[PDB]
Amino acid sequence: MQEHYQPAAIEPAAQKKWDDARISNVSEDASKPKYYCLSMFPYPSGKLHMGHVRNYTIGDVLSRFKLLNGFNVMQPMGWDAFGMPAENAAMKNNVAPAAWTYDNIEYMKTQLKSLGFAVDWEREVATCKPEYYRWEQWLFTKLFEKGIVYRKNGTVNWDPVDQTVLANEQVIDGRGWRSGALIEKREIPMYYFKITDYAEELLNDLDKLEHWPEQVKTMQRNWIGKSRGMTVRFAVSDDSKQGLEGDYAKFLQVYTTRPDTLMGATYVAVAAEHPLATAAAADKPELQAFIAECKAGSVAEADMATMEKKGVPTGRYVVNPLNGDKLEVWIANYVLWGYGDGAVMAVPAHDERDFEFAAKYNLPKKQVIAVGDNAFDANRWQEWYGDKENGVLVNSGDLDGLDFQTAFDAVAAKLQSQGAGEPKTQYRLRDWGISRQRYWGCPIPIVHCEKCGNVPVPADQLPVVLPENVVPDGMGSPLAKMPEFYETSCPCCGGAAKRETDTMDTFIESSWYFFRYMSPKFSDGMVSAESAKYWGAVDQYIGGIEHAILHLLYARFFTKLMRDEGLVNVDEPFERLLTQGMVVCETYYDWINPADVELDGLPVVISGTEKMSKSKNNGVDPQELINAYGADTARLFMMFAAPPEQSLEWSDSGVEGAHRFLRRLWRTVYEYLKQGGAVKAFAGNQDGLSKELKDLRHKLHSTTAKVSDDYGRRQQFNTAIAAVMELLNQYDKTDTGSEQGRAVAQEVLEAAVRLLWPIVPHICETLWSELNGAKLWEAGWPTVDEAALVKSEIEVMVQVNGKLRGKITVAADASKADLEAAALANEGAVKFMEGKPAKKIIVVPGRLVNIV
Ligand SMILES: CC(C)C[C@H](N)C(=O)NS(=O)(=O)OC[C@H]1O[C@@H](n2cnc3c(N)ncnc32)[C@H](O)[C@@H]1O
Ligand SMILES: [Mg+2]
Ligand SMILES: [Zn+2]
Repeated sequence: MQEHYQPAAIEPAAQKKWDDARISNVSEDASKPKYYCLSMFPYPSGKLHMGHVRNYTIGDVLSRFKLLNGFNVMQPMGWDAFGMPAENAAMKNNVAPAAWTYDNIEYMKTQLKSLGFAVDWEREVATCKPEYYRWEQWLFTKLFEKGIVYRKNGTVNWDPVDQTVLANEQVIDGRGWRSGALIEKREIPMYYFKITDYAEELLNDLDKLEHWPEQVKTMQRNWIGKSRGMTVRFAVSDDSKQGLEGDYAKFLQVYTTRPDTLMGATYVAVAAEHPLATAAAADKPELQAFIAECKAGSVAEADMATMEKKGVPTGRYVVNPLNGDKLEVWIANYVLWGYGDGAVMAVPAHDERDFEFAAKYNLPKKQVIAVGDNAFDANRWQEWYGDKENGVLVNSGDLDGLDFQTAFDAVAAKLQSQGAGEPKTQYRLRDWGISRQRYWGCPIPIVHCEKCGNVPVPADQLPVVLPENVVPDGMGSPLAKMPEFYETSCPCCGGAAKRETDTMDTFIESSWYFFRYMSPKFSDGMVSAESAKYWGAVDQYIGGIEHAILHLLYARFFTKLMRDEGLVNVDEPFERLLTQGMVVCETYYDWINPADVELDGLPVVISGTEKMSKSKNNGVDPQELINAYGADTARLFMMFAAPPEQSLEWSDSGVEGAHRFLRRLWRTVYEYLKQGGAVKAFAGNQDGLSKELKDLRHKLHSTTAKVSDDYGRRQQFNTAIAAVMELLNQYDKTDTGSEQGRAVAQEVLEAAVRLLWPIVPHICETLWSELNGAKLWEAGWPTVDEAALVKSEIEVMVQVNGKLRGKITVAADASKADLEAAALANEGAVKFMEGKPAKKIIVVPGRLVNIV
């Protein structure tokens, strides 16, 4: 054994040993319990950095722990390869997105190999390959014929100068980002998933997820946004019917989640496009100007809560079906058209938005809810004005005195009796828009035929292959300029037709890739039946909180869709979820990378500390750290600097500390083997061992219990490492030179290197092979010796009134109440008490009990 730790030598040799043994290339082995551990797969956008590395190190730690405990572990890796990264590089470096992507994949794959993650590379997928995306095309066509995928007109941002569709994130202040031209709202046919048909299932199945962070479940619930409410119709007053045609001539319909306050309604508000607004804006140019200002604002919810809420009265009136009140209709800019009825009632006394609107225009406030004895000034708003759980109805006639749910059901009964309303469930969830007017994405498997319509491509003809020899330039979708792509024949009638040239939202690839890893070469379906049955669901998913809503909701949706298609038999894709904290790093600037600065030879300006990312160019390349210190130093530093969920500050001094600890561990094993070579590790009955060696074994086995619980239950790796460090401090303070000393030392060292192998497997593999000839992964996770934890019993003096009357043998863990009990039953005490009770019993732990 070499004296000094050389990671540049031992880390390649350890990786070759694992690769050659194929320990991470797994099959559907029924004779082994499965464990599927998944980290969110990266975009192949150029280089991984230490942030990605923390995520994948967490996943590898968990995989290697399960591997040591006998599991058949699948830890797969792949490339989320479609999307806007490569298209933007295509406009920059004037290169094809495919070539840019495959080159980043090659570079990034070697980044991962050199960190030594226990990954089944035979299961690698790249989502931009036909062998992959043909199956999301297949599922698309199967859902399209069921109506689960459908075609309908939707709104898009059309940039008239750049001649392309823009994402909302690229429309700044009404105009295009890279052009400043005023953006047009256009209606174009697009494709949607009818995810609203699964809202209740997607909401209710969250309850099954007993091992998810409650915050992630809460965010999904809020996104789905189910509400139980009440449709309510207000009769159009007789003087207010001009210009109105149809049912709009008879009533104004709204949805409320507070029908228990319908008696508190003092006006009603309609959207600018509501037929009452347009009818009242007939002879009214100011209503016309308000309606126009509305249509030119941003309906995005981000602007909505941060916008000043305005309105104009319409001179039209409707009637409250409960108390007969005539209420004016207002046009208001916060009421959205297309979101249900496009009209709301307003109860200013019990809804904050309505209170501010009514305080602006001096509209009435009518109290219908009292929360206890609380004071109500119609002038100030109070948090309890909206209290739904502790209020009771006032000024409501028949309904005086009921709580929220009772009044809700009573209003339901009264309104249905009058045909004026009915219960109704709504969701804020909208359908999922698939269409993207972009080149670098999965083609939509639809052919447009003038006689047949929108025809799905037959399964035999899938995939619809995306041509890779394309260099986009942002001048609109290149697929729409390639007749050799879009010109085709109709699959139904054989006539001339045209392919759809839009491509799919790239969230579609990440919505089922975790099933594809189960059989990434299956040619007859998305996932084979045999492998889906074996691997079941993902046991452990690790990714950042930025994907806690859309990505996770989409994946759960696809799982149900695939289950409904008969392809898998789980309801939920991910059993456990770990949301790792962000690695953050100081930035510098024209943004300069930390590895190229020092504190041209000229200085830079040192700016703030933020999430590591290419946006501010503050990603530390792991290859730089590995060349300097080794993969194990990088892994150890990540796992030790912070609990995995807390943010982690990049730190030069943290890297050095990790490296010193690995030199320490190397030194410990070398100095041990220097003093006499490997022996059989201590095992069995420890009677006869010296106190110091018993104490070292107690430390050892309690360290084994605490590490197993930190990896397995707590998933807190920093404290597991800190625990192994304490064992070595105890070790260092123990004279292990005797024959029994060497055997305990061997036991300690054999346990430490296995306990740390999930964190730093290169050094631990190497040290283990110097200690013990067996394969580390067949020796398995260290076991806890319960006897090693039993401390020694102590003898206690039993005094009756201060005079010694006996002795008791008591356990080292014994409480004051056990001592009191054992003392009271001692034959010598019981005799010298003469049936008299105790006035007091003084317990001195470890020394004496004195009965008064
Ligand atoms: C399933 C699919 C939608 C995933 C999608 N392809 C994707 O997001 N790819 S990715 O390359 O941006 O990120 C991959 C993982 O790496 C984490 N990560 C990134 N930066 C940091 C950081 N500074 N600190 C810590 N972790 C970080 C990040 O959260 C994610 O889990
Ligand atoms: Mg359960
Ligand atoms: Zn046809």
